Amino acid sequence: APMITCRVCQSLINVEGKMHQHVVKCGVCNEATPIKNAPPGKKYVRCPCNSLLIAKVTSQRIACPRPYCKRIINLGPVHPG
Ligand SMILES: [Zn+2]
Ligand SMILES: [Zn+2]
Repeated sequence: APMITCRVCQSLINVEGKMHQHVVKCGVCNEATPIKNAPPGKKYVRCPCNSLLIAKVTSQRIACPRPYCKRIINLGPVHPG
């Protein structure tokens, strides 16, 4: 089996028949790992809660949506003021 490593828990994910997907689900931790680049103008962001998020490449901050999380993610440094 073609296998990719889950980016969250490092379990092996069997990707037979799934290489056409953008992401694959890990059955162990129930999180998604990206298999392709985010679509153009987007980037994949991993929340500290382990949720895989999509952001625009122009986004400076994204909020996680998971109800238990709602974390703010700083996708870059800022300047003072
Ligand atoms: Zn996993
Ligand atoms: Zn989160």
